[PDB]
Amino acid sequence: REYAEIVYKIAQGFVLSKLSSKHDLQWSKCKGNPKLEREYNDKKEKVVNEAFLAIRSRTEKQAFIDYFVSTLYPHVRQDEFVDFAQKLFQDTDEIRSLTLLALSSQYPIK
Amino acid sequence: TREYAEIVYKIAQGFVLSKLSSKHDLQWSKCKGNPKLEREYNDKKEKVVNEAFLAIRSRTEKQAFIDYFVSTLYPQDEFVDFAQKLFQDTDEIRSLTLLALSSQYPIK
Amino acid sequence: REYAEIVYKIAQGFVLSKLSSKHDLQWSKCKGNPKLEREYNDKKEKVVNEAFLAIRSRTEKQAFIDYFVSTLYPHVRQDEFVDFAQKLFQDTDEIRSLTLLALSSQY
Amino acid sequence: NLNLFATILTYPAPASNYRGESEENRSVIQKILKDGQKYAIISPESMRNALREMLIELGQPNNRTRLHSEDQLAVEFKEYPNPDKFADDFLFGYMVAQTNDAKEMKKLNRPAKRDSIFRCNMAVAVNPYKYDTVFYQSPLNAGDSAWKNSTSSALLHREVTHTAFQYPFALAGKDCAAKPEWVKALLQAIAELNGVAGGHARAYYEFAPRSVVARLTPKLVAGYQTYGFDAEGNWLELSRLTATDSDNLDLPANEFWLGGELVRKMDQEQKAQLEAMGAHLYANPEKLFADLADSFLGV
Amino acid sequence: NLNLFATILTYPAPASNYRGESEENRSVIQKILKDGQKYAIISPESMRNALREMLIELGQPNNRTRLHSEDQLAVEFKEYPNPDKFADDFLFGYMVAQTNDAKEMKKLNRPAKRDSIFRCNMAVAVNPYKYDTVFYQSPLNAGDSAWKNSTSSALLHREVTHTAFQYPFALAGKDCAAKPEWVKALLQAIAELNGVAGGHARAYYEFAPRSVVARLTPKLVAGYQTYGFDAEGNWLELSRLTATDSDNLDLPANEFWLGGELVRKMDQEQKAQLEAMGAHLYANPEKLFADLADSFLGV
Amino acid sequence: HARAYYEFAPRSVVARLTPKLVAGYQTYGFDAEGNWLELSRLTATDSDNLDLPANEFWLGGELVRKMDQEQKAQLEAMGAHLYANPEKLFADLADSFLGV
RNA sequence: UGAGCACUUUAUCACCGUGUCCCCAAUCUGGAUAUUUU
Repeated sequence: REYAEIVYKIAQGFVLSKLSSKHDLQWSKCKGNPKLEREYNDKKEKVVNEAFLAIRSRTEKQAFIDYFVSTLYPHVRQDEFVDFAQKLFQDTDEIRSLTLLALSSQYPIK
Repeated sequence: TREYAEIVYKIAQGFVLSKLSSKHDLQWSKCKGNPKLEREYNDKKEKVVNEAFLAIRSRTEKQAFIDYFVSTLYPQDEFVDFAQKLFQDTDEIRSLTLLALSSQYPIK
Repeated sequence: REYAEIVYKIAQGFVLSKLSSKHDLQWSKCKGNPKLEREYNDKKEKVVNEAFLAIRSRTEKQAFIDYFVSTLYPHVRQDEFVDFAQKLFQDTDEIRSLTLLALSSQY
Repeated sequence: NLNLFATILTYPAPASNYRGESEENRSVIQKILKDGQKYAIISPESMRNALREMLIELGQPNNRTRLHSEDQLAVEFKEYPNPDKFADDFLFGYMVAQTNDAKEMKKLNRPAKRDSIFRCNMAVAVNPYKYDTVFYQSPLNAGDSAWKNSTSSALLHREVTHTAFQYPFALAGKDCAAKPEWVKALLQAIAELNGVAGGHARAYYEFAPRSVVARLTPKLVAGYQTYGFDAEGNWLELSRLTATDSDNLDLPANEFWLGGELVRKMDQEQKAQLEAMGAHLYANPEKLFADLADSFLGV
Repeated sequence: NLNLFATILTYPAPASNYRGESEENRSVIQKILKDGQKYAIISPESMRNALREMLIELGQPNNRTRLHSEDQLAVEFKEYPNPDKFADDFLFGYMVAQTNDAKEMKKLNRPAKRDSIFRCNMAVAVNPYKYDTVFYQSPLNAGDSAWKNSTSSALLHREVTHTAFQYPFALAGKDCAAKPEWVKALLQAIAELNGVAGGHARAYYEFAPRSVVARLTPKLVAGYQTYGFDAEGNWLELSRLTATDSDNLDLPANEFWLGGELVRKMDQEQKAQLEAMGAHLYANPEKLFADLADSFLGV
Repeated sequence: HARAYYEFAPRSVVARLTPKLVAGYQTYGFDAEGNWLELSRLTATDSDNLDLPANEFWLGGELVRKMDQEQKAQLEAMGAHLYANPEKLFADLADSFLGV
């Protein structure tokens, strides 16, 4: 619920941050364009593809990747849910299931 | 009806169509062009559907969790509640997905 | 367990001490104009992010580097040092999962 | 009379056993689950064949020898199962249900009844994961030879699992005619227990026992929790604390026999402490079986 | 009769083996895990091909030669597998399951039974990390030549791991017709064991053995913990302490043969101390194989 | 039969009424392995706290003896709604019945 | 709480068995320029 949308929120923030690193943060140059929109989604889809590929490769390292590698490169955000930032130490599997679900939804390719 | 029925059916047909157009790089327009290209396209779809059919049965019960093959077949606001609905009582979702796969199975 | 919040709480005091050290007049001038905060926010961002690379470099000396840095800033360290055997006999649990991901990647 | 029964486990190793006989594209090994988790494999009757073969190599009569000439396996027999002229596969004259009748019961006075005098159960692993492959492949010859195997090429994979697993068994028998030599040979042969699950030239596994424990050899059947010790951790040491406690104050102890692993790496002071009767502590498991057979058999 | 079985390990080095045959963008090497950690790789059947090739270069008959002309690999054959006229790939006349029948069993009296007389298992690494890349790349020719490979450019990476890994095996055979020369050649060839996992022009690895240890050559099968020694540390020295102890007081010892690494850098006084029978201490591993083959074979 | 014997032990026996003929709950029309006792008469009495006297018609259900007992008691009445065991329950029924 | 209104669907017991298969490893490819003050 609230954690699920939190996973959703960080998914958008990480994607746009990667876009900011590679190109402009704001998205208005690609409006009604047959080429600018093409490249904007192309760089979008390749960034999430490689990030998702790295995450799903560490299948059996469920717990450790959730401590170390799956949480440094994605810039995470925390406001008050320190108490709920505890199941990451004992669940370590469903949180991954949520993350892959969120990244899969953020695949706007037809 | 924005319910589980069409949602799983849409993702099932979209999943199989996407990766066959990725691995084999084929479109239905080329399939209908000549009978020759159609049959191996049907044969290629035959291998694609059955490997998932057998393997999805391989992992059963709660050990399937909500993590599936190629990361749950890589499926906005409706996603939040729908994910929670499938969060608990997951037994029926997997069972009804086999119906979609059988539906996608080519006839004859 | 309880040390997770202890590491959590001491980190905000650590970064607040960080902000109070490099920057002057602290948050009292925030009400002046939102402009100066942007340089304060970007500077506070550009100091933590460079520390990210150093803190996650190598387990053995990332200990040695962070003891001396940690002993400097906070003032309630006397409470924590005398308790739980100085972070459970020096290096345990890879420094609390790398200082709880540098305080959850700085909030 | 004395009744004995024991439990063993083998050393950890990778393993895989042909168990499907169902499909060719993929191989399945998992058999039965526990408490919502699938961590048990292996059949309780293959080791019977392994024991039969090993008894064959030890010089006892070849009463029933497996032959491989037809497409489907068939096993020959001697003139008739007889538990007196020969070992009868440890006196295993079994049921012969046929309409011909004319059995030896009316000629040799043989009721065709069994002498089981053996008890065994299926083994259980201690590791749950069975979702890994190796992805080997098979070629097409196409070498213009007189024989073509499949006239195709396939990319088929196999599943393996690295696990150690335990094994209980019971005997609860008694000495009779020609028994002491045969039971002694059985106890000698159970020590090695090689060649399990038929031939395997690609995966090689052994049933050499470590941390063998036998319970209540002189007393009647009172044992409990045969599947106790697991997770590479000793568990019968607290069983001695709670069942037939070492001191004879609130719960008098009993004659136990312990294996090698549980004493090889364990507290030195405990050996001296566990000396109410001294129990039976041995370094190699094979050493204690001879003495146990001598004591239980009485000779 | 005598039965022997041994374990080896190779020197540490970087390595990588084509093992996926699944995807092109990335390569995966990891196969099987242990106790919640992924530190094992390599297949238990490629070394069979390596042994076959090496036996080919040693002058024994070329019964089954791999040919590479078609897109999918196919292997030719001689007139028919015969374990008498020739070595039959160490007498490996194997199953021929076909509807044609008309096998040599009715003509040459060949039951098609394939002698095995060999045992081997998959190797296991000792280092767990498999999350590093090298990030090479492939170009596009575009040189107006008659052949274009991919008509594209890609940035694809590969994974390598620096590790040393152990290897067990067993023979448990017996001398027969034409065997002593063939088993001697096999023992000679196992010393080198080069060209593993096919061709590799970018990563070069060797299976030269160090710290080889063979167990219980004259006695029946009693060995245990084949995967024992690891972590660049000796472990069979305490095994001699606990299994067949050197002194013949509480546990009589046994004839063992030890490799070179375990004695090259080890206490000088221990050599003199380990002299209840002297065991078998050698500097280079290849030296001891000839003597071991002479002793076990009997000639 | 002796083997596989079934015995009728009391388990949440609840019903009462003033000197008037039976009505209301009809002793039937109830769900299984649930709170038919509870749902039925708690809903009726909440609807009929003033229509029927809950003081004489004591509590219902053995499960409510474990949770929310205080809330139900305070919202309904302070009557002789004791419910611990059927034996002492019938004991106090007999005690109150000797006088009537 | 009224007249046709009874008394029980009652008591016992084994499926014997035995027994699993061999065969196999591919390929190629790298990059360019650039600092100053308290």
